[PDB]
Amino acid sequence: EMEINDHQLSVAELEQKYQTSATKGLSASLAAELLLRDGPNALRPPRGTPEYVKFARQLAGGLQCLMWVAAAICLIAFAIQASEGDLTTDDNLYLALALIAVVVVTGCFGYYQEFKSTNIIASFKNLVPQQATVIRDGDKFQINADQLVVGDLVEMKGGDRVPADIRILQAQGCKVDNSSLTGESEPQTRSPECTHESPLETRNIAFFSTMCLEGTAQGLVVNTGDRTIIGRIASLASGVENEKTPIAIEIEHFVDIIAGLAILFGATFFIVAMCIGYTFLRAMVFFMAIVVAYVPEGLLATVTVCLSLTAKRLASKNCVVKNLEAVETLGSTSVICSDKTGTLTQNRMTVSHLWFDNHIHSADTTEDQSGQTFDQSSETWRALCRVLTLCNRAAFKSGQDAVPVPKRIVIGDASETALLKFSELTLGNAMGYRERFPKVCEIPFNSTNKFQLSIHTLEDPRDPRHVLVMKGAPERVLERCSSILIKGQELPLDEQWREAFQTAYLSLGGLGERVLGFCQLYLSEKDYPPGYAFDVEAMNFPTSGLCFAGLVSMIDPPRATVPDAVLKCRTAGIRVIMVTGDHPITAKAIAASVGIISEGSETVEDIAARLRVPVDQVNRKDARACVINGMQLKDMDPSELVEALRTHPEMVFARTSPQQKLVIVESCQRLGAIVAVTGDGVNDSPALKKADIGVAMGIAGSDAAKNAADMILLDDNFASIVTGVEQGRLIFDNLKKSIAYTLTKNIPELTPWLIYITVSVPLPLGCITILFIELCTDIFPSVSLAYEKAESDIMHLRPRNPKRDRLVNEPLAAYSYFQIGAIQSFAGFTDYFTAMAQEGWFPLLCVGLRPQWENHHLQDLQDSYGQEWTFGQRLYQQYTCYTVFFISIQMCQIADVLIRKTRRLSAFQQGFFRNRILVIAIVFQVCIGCFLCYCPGMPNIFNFMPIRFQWWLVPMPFSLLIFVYDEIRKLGVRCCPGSWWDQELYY
Amino acid sequence: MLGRTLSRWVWISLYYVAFYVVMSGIFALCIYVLMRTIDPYTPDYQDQLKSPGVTLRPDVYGEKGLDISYNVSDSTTWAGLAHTLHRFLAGYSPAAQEGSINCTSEKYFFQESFLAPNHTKFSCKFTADMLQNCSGRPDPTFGFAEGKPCFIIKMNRIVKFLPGNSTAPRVDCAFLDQPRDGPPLQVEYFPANGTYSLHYFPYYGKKAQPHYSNPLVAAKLLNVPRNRDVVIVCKILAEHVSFDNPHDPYEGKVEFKLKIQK
Ligand SMILES: CCCCCCCC/C=C\CCCCCCCC(=O)OC[C@H](COP(=O)(O)OCC[N+](C)(C)C)OC(=O)CCCCCCC/C=C/CCCCCCCC
Ligand SMILES: CC(C)CCC[C@@H](C)[C@H]1CC[C@H]2[C@@H]3CC=C4C[C@@H](O)CC[C@]4(C)[C@H]3CC[C@]12C
Ligand SMILES: *[C@@H]1O[C@H](CO)[C@@H](O)[C@H](O)[C@H]1NC(C)=O
Ligand SMILES: *[C@@H]1O[C@H](CO)[C@@H](O)[C@H](O)[C@H]1NC(C)=O
Ligand SMILES: *[C@@H]1O[C@H](CO)[C@@H](O)[C@H](O)[C@H]1NC(C)=O
Ligand SMILES: *[C@@H]1O[C@H](CO)[C@@H](O)[C@H](O)[C@H]1NC(C)=O
Ligand SMILES: *[C@@H]1O[C@H](CO)[C@@H](O)[C@H](O)[C@H]1NC(C)=O
Ligand code: ALF
Ligand SMILES: [K+]
Ligand SMILES: [K+]
Ligand SMILES: [K+]
Ligand SMILES: [Mg+2]
Repeated sequence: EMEINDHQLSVAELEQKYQTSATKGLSASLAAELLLRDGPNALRPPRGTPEYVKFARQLAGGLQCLMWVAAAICLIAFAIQASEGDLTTDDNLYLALALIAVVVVTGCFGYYQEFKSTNIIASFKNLVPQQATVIRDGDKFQINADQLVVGDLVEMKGGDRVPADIRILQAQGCKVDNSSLTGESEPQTRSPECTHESPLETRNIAFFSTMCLEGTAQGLVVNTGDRTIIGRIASLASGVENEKTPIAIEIEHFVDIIAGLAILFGATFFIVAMCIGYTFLRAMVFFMAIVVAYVPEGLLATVTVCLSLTAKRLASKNCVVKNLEAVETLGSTSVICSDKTGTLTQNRMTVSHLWFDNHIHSADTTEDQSGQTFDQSSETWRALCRVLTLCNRAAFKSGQDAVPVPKRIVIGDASETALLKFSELTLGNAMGYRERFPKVCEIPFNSTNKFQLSIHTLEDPRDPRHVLVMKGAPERVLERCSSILIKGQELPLDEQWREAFQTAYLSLGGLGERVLGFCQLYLSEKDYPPGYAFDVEAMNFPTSGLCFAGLVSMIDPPRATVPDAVLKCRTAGIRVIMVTGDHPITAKAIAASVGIISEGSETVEDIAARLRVPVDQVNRKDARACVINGMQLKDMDPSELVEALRTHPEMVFARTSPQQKLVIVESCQRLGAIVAVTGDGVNDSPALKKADIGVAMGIAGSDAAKNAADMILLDDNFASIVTGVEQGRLIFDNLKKSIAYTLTKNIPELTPWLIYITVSVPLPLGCITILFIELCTDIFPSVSLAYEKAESDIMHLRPRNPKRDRLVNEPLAAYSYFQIGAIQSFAGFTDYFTAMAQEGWFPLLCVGLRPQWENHHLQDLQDSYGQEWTFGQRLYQQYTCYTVFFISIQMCQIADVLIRKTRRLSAFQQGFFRNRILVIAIVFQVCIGCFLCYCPGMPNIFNFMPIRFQWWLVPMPFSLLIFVYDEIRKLGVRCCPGSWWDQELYY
Repeated sequence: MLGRTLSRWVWISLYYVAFYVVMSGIFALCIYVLMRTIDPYTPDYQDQLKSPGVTLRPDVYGEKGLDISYNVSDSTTWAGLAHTLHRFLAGYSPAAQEGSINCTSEKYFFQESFLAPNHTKFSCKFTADMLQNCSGRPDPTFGFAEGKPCFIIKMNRIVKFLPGNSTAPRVDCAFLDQPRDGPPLQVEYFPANGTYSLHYFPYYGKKAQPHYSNPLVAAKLLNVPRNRDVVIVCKILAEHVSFDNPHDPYEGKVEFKLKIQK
């Protein structure tokens, strides 16, 4: 039913099938019944998951669930302790509130991370027309398109969209453009003749939401609503699984790693606390504290902020992303499936090659006129330019003087527009030149002539001679021609000249070009006076014995930056596949021109032609290039499709439907590859939705393509693709560095709790201090690492392996946690013991002191000097220990942010101060720490004490040790690139 | 062979062991240097010991704070408090004060040289009999049997802390909420007026004075109503002792709830 076979059926068979008539139409009652049974002729929008449901989903995950459990434990402990009258434990309630706030803020950041600002349904809704002329039991009337049913009479008034899938019954010069189906704006003739077996290629089928450019036609409704071709395209675009981006996958991977390690640590130390003697309440509080200390509370927010900064930097280069996760996926992309028309080409016919003086010239086709021109110093060239300027019917819109010539708005056909633009570019003023040469006679390209000819008058008033100019198909011109202009001389045509012309025509047409022949004949005033009545219907024009001027060919040329961008992408290890709805010859020519097919590469057909052998005997492995059209693609199984993809590294797909583009993209994705799709069309929208990264053009892109894509090229540069690949690789490396910096500090805040539990020293670090470290002091230094430059030439590297290469891997985690956090913990404990000993508590006395230290019924505890202490004084000393450990972590994190700038290069080589953002972040961190330490009231509000400068200075040697150790490790990695050192201590 | 082969595991484990041994050695060296820098007699800083804390005996504790309750008609509610006072004063018995010497200067006992045995400083002798009636020798109930309990009040010792020598530091006990119609608390002090002699200060440390004993003041509560929830605050009246600290209720003063049933 949905598949159209009605183009293959006769009119009577169609009438019997649809219970309708070609002339009368339906009856009102039966039309109403069919409308009731089928539904309206409208695209049904599939509603997606709501925003509140998505945001609630953002409040779940490993880290979110861990923080929720910790907050629940805090609330339970507070509630139990409140029942016993121990009201001095408001810290548990405050910590639970802080954890809830952290969860909510992280959920908000995650929602911002994946937010989409595109509504693809509206774009398809605007494509649907609202008027449809219908004939129901006679009495032709006009209604809305939604009230159309399968089998119904409709009139095709020119300038209106087709209101349904319609099989043409009668047509009178009707012409449409199937741009929403093919990506091509070329007008298509519609006639009641089945010219092809496929409904997408036949001439007797019109398609829903397609413009009728000119003419009138009548037809019978075949499909309505979602059963139409455009309805299926819209359903396919809307109904695609929202598969996770690579950055989302990596984030989930390291979140699972962190959650598993947190569960392990908390569980084993809960068991240890229970075993060595502790209440279940105390042990669960210990589990909460361990989870809070280990889990990075601001990691996801920092990742989102880094993505936002990269997005801002990308938007500074005319490249906007619909969601933040798109800023990375263009890096690590291994395959680019690219549209041709409007994406690689300019979507505008341009004069490319000329054949005059027995030589083929190449005209500059760049939109900025920056390419190399051809020779324009021949009398034959001047004659040919005069012919092509005079044989112009295209009109120019006034007021376009400042508009660049390629961007001008021209009223005329595509070929006429191209010829007039070429005349404007080469010759001074085409309209002026045509004005100085009035046309006494003119024969339009109406019909039955197959050429355009006009008779003009010489510009010079002293010459009453007339010049006749002719333009048409090359062979038609050749049979009319009798001589050829060579080097400004008229030479009679002979066998050699005819053979040369035929060879040039064949070679020029083999490059997917639209060749047109031009010729001229100088008339005489004796034959026709200047005031002669050149009646068009009088046949008075002789149109014989003309002189050939030359050949002009036109193509939709590539954009100026496209070849270099493709070359750079292929240098970066990315495979570029060309998928287009255009004809195979033009597709192969454009692929060769833009670099998708490299010089020297040959297809199986090319090899067969060169070796004068049938294609079946040619080995497929010899051909580096291959072109597959839609027929072969639909006949091909998935196994043969993947076999062809693996066999031919240079692949071009031509004359493909949107479904076939989707099939190619999914086939590439099923091979474990990150696939990028660049398109600017409604036919491109499903592939754009399916691709991991979908890129659309700004100006040339349609609304459906822009809504389906998650990256828009505002200026249509197509070098922004190279920019995005570079920036994605950069952000991957910088995210590695930032996550390492964030992770390294979780160990120096977890070790104090384990030591406190096991050896019963007074508590060295508090949960509030841990939260301050996580959320206030170190967020900016970690975010500032996103401005790091590339250490090497990342554009000469191959794309990363999605399975092998992870954002956070075992070397990174092991180094960051153990090697660095161990030094940070040693610094913190050295400072802790120093601060304790300066106040009278020696380390040996500190060992096992916790039960007496935290005893409220013990107000005269003696220190190492015999001085007796109250509980409040001991608590203030404990807050001093908190602040000392905090400052040690701060200094070690300054050293860490210094060493995280490079993964392989030296800090001296990359420059200490080249990252002004990093320097400002370090200064801000130090200032915030100083404010926290020395603001009045901090001891009672946040338990921060004014510490002495010696406790600022103690962790500095440890920070220096961190810097020196990382420098030595990187030096060894550089010096020995394939040793055990490089294998094991590189991340 | 998980992740890496067995030999690679050996090498990486050996590297981590060497790394952690080096780091532990660095930490031990830092601790050793710190302990060599530490002064064995005087602490480097006393930032948390600006004012001494005050405790008392007996120290039965409620959940909210110090709370003492007993019944004069029931001897079971008295034995614990009497035993606590006895075991506390056992350390102040004269057999335990042998290492100390008799002091009569009534002024700061400044010592700049180690003239006592063990190369130590001299410490002054405080015997339990200096608490006369509340010493427990003539009355073993410590006043709890007649409804006039004795409370021993001592201030925490701080090295080189001087409470002020214009007059000896004094203990003053009074009701926290002064009753309008009720008479004020009447307390008899042992020693007379409840003063700590100035020759017990300065405290020089555990190494310098291994036999140092905190001077004691016994507060005999005379005028206490029965079957009432009274609250008594005892503070130290010294020039350099401050009791105005909201965060530390035990600094320079001690507050307890008393309830004498009948
Ligand atoms: C998975 C791998 C884990 C590896 C962990 C490291 C294990 C080894 C680390 C430490 C072990 C003990 C090292 C002790 C070094 C002491 C050096 C020393 O000779 O000093 C002498 C002092 C005694 O002096 P005194 O009393 O005579 O002085 C009196 C003052 N005067 C002299 C002025 C009169 O001896 C002392 O203090 C002894 C007490 C020292 C304090 C130890 C308290 C335990 C705390 C441990 C926390 C460590 C956390 C590590 C975090 C690693 C993260 C991965
Ligand atoms: C070091 C002394 C004090 C204790 C020795 C304990 C041993 C058995 C422990 C402590 C440190 C541990 C290592 C710490 C880090 C790593 C890197 C990781 O990617 C694989 C496991 C590995 C290699 C661990 C293996 C087991 C290990 C060597
Ligand atoms: C004190 O003890 C007596 C018994 O010796 C008892 O009767 C009395 O109720 C107790 N005091 C109070 C008021 O609880
Ligand atoms: C310390 O001095 C005391 C004084 O009584 C003496 O009993 C003891 O033996 C001495 N100990 C040492 C080790 O000198
Ligand atoms: C304490 O004992 C002495 C000597 O027996 C006596 O004089 C004094 O009055 C007693 N004080 C009180 C109030 O019991
Ligand atoms: C108190 O001690 C100071 C020295 O700190 C001394 O000068 C002064 O005379 C002393 N006053 C009294 C009353 O003993
Ligand atoms: C302190 O006690 C003595 C008796 O030793 C007495 O003479 C003096 O007046 C008392 N001081 C005060 C302030 O009552
Ligand atoms: F513009 Al196309 F296939 F070439 F959509
Ligand atoms: K943490
Ligand atoms: K997509
Ligand atoms: K996708
Ligand atoms: Mg296109």
